Parts: sequence; structure tokens; C-alpha cells
Amino acid sequence: DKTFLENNQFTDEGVKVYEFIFGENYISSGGLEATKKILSDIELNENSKVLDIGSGLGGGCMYINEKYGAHTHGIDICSNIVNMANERVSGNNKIIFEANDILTKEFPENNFDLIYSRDAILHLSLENKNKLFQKCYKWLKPTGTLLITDYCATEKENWDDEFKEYVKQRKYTLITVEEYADILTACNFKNVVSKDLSDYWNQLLEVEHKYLHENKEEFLKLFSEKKFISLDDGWSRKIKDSKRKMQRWGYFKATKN
Ligand SMILES: C[N+](C)(C)CCOP(=O)(O)O
Repeated sequence: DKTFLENNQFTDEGVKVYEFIFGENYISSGGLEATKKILSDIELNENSKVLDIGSGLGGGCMYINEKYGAHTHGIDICSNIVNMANERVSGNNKIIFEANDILTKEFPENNFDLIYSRDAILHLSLENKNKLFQKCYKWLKPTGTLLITDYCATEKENWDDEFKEYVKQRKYTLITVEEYADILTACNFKNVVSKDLSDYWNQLLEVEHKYLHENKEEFLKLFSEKKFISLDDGWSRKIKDSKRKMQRWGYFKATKN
């Protein structure tokens, strides 16, 4: 799976294209603005330990460490992206980025105050989503919180041709917001809050889309017209498909006790 992601969706250039539209240090939806919103009700301090699953270019960890002073440990399977993340942080002994497979990584039980993941678990098969959340349950401190956004979808029976092709090409496993919440409940998480944030996601996509159009000249200088068209069309589809709830954006927050 590492090779597949590194050689396709997350080639060096693919990562840089995504960073252009999401914002500096981000490959997750809504970049910095969504990060601020998602963490707006989260309480941590300088003694907190945070795990970021799918840490990408590191913007989320940078923000969490800046806001709270927390120790942040990001894991991402793509070695190239981790290398890029490590280039953007220096002199900070409370931020660590590690290239590894979260499904094989070992952490002590009762270790983290927050386990955070942004638009990363969609790569995992359903079997492996369940396996991951069982691990997360163990790794959380008794007082800890799990906080996730992820790509979700309407039931597969409702998918159209274009959406089927997108999911297939990306090799995503997209489940409903409801099924996702059920996995967390089955893993024994408490106070499971799930929100279908597709409308907010649509707003985020529209801001990103407008930015792309307004900065087309700069994009073409950095990249190419072919890549602009692909990105433009991809965002257009996500805007259309989120409006009609075919492609959805799920938010999940839960606790160990
Ligand atoms: C999923 N992601 C937010 C990390 C990257 C963008 O993926 P996609 O919207 O092009 O499928």
C-alpha cells in the first residue's frame, strides 16, 4: 500500500499540488481554517501527548503544538511526505514525524491524551479500519479523546458511474457516516459523536476552488495546465457530489471512558 500511495496519489508533485490548494503544510480538507474549527473545543496542555494518524505535511501537528504546547507524534506511511514534513520543522523536540505503517506500529497502552486523524483512514479496508480503532482504544489514556474527520459516502447502491470510478482509482474504502460511528461503538468507545459535515465540507471546497481559479497564473508557473485541469475538475466533482450527499465528510469524536 505504501508503494501505491507514494507512486500515485502522493508522489512528490501530487503532494505539492495538494498543498497549493489546501494551504501551506496541509494536504487535509480545509487546511488551517478547518484545523482551527475542528480543535476549537479541544483542551490540551504542555503535558499532553498527541498522536496524529496520517500526519501528511505536518500542519496539524504544528498547529496543535503551537496552540497547546503538546507533544505531537505524527505517523504517515509515505516516506516522501514524512521527509517533507521534517523539512518544515526544526529545533522543536516536541514534534516528531515518523514514516511507518500505523497497523504494525507499537505504542504502549494508555499513552495518548488525543488521537487525531484527518482524511487518512479512507485508505484502509473495512477490516483494517476496525483493527485500527481497536488499537486506538488501547493506546488512548483513560481520559483520552479520539478525534477524526474522514471521507465518507452514501450507500454504495446509490453511487453513480463517475463516483464509482473515482473510488476505484483512489482505492478508497468509503463507508457511511453511520457505519463509521457503529465501528467506533463496537470498539467500545464512549460518548460517540458523529456529524455529517458535508455542507461545511462543501463550503471549504468552494473556498479552495475559488482560490485555485484566482491563482491560476501562479499555479501554471509552478505546475502545468494538465495538472490544473485535473485539480479543477476533481474539486468540481467533490462540490457537486457533496451538495447531493453522494460523497460525504464525516466528523467523529469519542472517549475511552
Ligand atoms: C484525501 N486527502 C484529503 C488527504 C487528499 C485529497 O484527496 P482527493 O479529494 O483528491 O481524493
